[PDB]
Amino acid sequence: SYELTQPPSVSASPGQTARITCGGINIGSELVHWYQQKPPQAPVLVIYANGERPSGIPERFSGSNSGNTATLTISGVEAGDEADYYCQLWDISSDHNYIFGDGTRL
Amino acid sequence: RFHTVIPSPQVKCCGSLECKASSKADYTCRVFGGVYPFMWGGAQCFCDSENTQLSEAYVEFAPDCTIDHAVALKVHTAALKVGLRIVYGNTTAHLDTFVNGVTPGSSRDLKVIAGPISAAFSPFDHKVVIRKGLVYNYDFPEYGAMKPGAFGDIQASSLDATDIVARTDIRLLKPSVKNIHVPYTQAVSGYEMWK
Amino acid sequence: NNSGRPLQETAPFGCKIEVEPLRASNCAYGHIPISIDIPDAAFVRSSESPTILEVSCTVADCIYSADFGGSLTLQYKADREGHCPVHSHSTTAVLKEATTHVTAVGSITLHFSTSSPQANFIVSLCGKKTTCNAECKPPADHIIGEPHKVD
Amino acid sequence: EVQLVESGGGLVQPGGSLRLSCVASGFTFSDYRMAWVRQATGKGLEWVSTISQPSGTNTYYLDPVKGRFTVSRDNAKNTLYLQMHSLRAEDTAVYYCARVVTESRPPAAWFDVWGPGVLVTVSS
Amino acid sequence: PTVCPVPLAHTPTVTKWFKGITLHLTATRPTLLTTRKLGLRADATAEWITGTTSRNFSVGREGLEYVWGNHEPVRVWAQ
Amino acid sequence: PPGDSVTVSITSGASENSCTVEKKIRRKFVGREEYLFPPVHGKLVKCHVYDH
Amino acid sequence: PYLGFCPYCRHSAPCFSPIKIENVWDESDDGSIRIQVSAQFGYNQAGTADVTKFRYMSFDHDHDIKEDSMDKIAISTSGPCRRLGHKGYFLLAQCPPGDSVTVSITSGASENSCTVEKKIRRKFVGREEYLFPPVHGKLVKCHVYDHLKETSAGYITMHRPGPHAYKSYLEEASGEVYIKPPSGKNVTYECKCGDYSTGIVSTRTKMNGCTKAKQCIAYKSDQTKWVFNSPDLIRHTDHSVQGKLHIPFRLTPTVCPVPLAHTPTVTKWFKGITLHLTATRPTLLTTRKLGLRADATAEWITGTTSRNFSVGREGLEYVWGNHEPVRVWAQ
Amino acid sequence: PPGDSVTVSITSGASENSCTVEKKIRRKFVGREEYLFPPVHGKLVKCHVYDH
Repeated sequence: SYELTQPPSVSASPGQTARITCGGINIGSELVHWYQQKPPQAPVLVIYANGERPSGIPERFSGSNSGNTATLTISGVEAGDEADYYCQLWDISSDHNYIFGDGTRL
Repeated sequence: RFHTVIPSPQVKCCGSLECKASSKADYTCRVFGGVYPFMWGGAQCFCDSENTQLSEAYVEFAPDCTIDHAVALKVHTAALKVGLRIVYGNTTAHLDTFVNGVTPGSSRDLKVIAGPISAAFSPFDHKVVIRKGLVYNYDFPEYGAMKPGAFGDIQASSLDATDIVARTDIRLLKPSVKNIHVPYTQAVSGYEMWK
Repeated sequence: NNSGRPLQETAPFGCKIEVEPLRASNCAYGHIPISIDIPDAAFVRSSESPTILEVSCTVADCIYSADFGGSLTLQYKADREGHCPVHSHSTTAVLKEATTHVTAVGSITLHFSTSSPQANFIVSLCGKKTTCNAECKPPADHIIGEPHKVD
Repeated sequence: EVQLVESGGGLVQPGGSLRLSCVASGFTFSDYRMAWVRQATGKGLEWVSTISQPSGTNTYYLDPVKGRFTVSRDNAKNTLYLQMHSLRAEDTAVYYCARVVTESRPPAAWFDVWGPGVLVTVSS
Repeated sequence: PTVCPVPLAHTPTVTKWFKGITLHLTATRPTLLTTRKLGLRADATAEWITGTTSRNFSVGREGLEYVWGNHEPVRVWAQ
Repeated sequence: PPGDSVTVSITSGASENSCTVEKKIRRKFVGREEYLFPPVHGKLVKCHVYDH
Repeated sequence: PYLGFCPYCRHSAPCFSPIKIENVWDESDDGSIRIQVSAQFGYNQAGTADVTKFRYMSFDHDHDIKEDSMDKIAISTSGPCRRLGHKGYFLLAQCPPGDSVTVSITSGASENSCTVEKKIRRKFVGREEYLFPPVHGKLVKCHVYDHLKETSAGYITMHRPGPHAYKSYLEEASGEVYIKPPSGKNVTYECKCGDYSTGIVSTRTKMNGCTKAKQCIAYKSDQTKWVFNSPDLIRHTDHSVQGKLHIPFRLTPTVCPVPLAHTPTVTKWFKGITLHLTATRPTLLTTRKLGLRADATAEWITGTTSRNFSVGREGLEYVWGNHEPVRVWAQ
Repeated sequence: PPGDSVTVSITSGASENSCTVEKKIRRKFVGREEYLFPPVHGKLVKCHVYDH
């Protein structure tokens, strides 16, 4: 069973780039998906499969995955980016379970 | 001469794939239905029918264009400058001056004004091409007006420039044999034909 | 070595030479006189055919091309609902439709192909005839992959 | 428009039962896998169950909710369902019905469409 | 007897003028173009081509037919 | 490969007995396009080849 | 060290071999040619640099990487090609003109060869054709591949390996599907027999509801490699650029020797010259008036001959092969 | 065989030392008819060849 850890919070004023990290053993061998949520609204997918995005996501959002770390990189932060973000993957060798990360706040 | 990169194919073998738009040079891509490709095991799919495939291709500069490449130039009024050796009385002088009737050449006590030329001339046509030190008075197409199979089919602001623009008249064909592959046909490198 | 070109790409009139048996296929030339003994059961008496009380024709934008490059509209008042057949009485104009469902009142749009700059001809619906007149422009398109349906 | 609307939530005693529903519109309900996902107040997202397509033959559940919660589907009325038995206090949460978009290779599934969610409370 | 694979030549680019066409052609290898009028005279022409080029062919109202390599016969009719 | 003559040679060690006879063989193709090799993608047209 | 779908294997037909040539370059002025294949040359199993041996893709179901030596690789177009260097995917060799190129690994009787068409011509530099750069001649600016194996003509992007399915992984018995991974290996399986269902199994594993092996697929979870973006392989969904390796043997500038043609014999008449010429090989004569018209003429010559060229009072210029320009003025 | 250069190679194991020099050697015949090989039957005409 894979465990996902993200920093509980990340602080960034508008203008620069913000990196949020998902930690878990050997997660570079799997495909990560980052979901963005504003409570109480439902989460929205922003990254899937480590490298691509649904339609409508601005060009600033990007994702990467390698070894023991996946990373969501958000260039040019703004006020609207202040939200919560969940790392997620689908580990199927553990009976098709969908593991989410603890979450990070911008 | 352009290098035709044909990316690795993609199959969604009982879903659907559609045509996305990229910014690559002469980017071409298309969708096939039932194909059922084989790679080494004799089958690479489940749901053999309704087996959509995305086929794609585009072009870049060759890795060897760093040496063998032509550059396109628009020439203007030809400025003529002359190196000159004189002797007067006992003393001589060397000096380099423009021919316009305006620019003076000077040697440290002497002034001279030269020009304009009696009969203007320029052996360079307005449109010229340079390759490895060799000049041609070739009417190359304007930037953005790439024509397949003609000189300047591939254009860019510089060799390292990422704004590679092309219309090579590439078209990708439907796969026939059971083995996975991408068939396509492409027009000859107009750079090579001009060469 | 010196057999030359076989007739598969040299036969005039563009008709394919098929072997076993030797023959030339789909070979367009001249004309064929035909006479047909149509059965009378196919016919229907004029009384049950929906007789049309009046019609007028309006030629839409028409162009004399090999294809059905023109359109027209017939506005009609009839007495009942049926399936009148429509025919062009022009040798230089051919309709895209043979018969249409007709109501007591309304208008029907139709298509046609012509070879004349002037479409100034007659059309008959359930027998009753009407002339209409318009100028067909030069074919804006220049080459097409289907033959001229009109001489 | 693609839309998912949940209904049937509310208050229930521990050990009770409930039938949560999710009506679907704007797409082919039979063509996609569906899932129920859960979020407790102040907590992250935790997956509850998935039901396959088109007949939903194979169904998967989270470990504590096996044997008590059962997910079902009806393609005629385009409706997903989750029946809960023997409810427990920490079942209190907002439940969302979400589509599952899965790709054959590499096996990878994600949620593209989420319903607004509805709140079930389990308290005495 | 059996079946053998044969290549697909370049698809011409037709440039049309009044009662005539200009076919732009590319064939790195020898490729056979055969044309024939569809009237009382075939006026059949055959030619093996290499390189890239262009051919001007008059097209009458009766029409014209051409085969470019192994490709299927293509027929046209002028106005 | 093509050539102007055909040669058959039996090599019993250094005893390399070879017989050569003239015969002009050329690269012959089928269809309306010349090619070295049967293309991976192509129309399957009627040809006649020796049975292995 | 993957395998590509070579169009011409040993016997006659296309097949999937480690030695597929994917592209070929011949722009070097000496006739040297750069080739690229799917094998990794100069490398052992783990990839450690060692010229004497190379790794490449195997013909088995566990489909590991196996190795061989430099002696066993040969290349040929018309006659045998002599290797000049090798790094990873890329080769450089000099060899005579031909219509196609072929690379062959000869593991004893197992001689596996891949051939691809490429019209390679004897190319020279300068204004005189020649078989051989002469011992004595002008040193003219030329551009030739650098034999230094640590150079870089550019870079190439590779990605994570794509699907690699097997039916030896699958097993059919009593109309039923099982997966038999190699010992101690977690193999990812996926099937659809009605419902679509996935998983990873590390041992002999049954599946239910399945009667045909064509409906299921299995493949080892391999991300321990990087594969070039080849068209002969179905790809990974995450096809991000996961690396960049150099293109050794950069096309560097240098100087090359070119021959000195015959020194002509000029025979002159009133406002015109008659130049007597010898050139055993194709030699380029270029002449031009120096007036308001150039009237430039060019000709490639073999044998001996004589050319009558009118010369005006204004004058004339000519270049005979690589010799220096010569300028004259009539009276 | 006909060629554009001539090469002599000495092969002391892997030590293969070869020297090549350009010389255009063309297939040459005698008489008034081109032929690849001396015919088994034909006229006996005066010729000059290197004595073995």
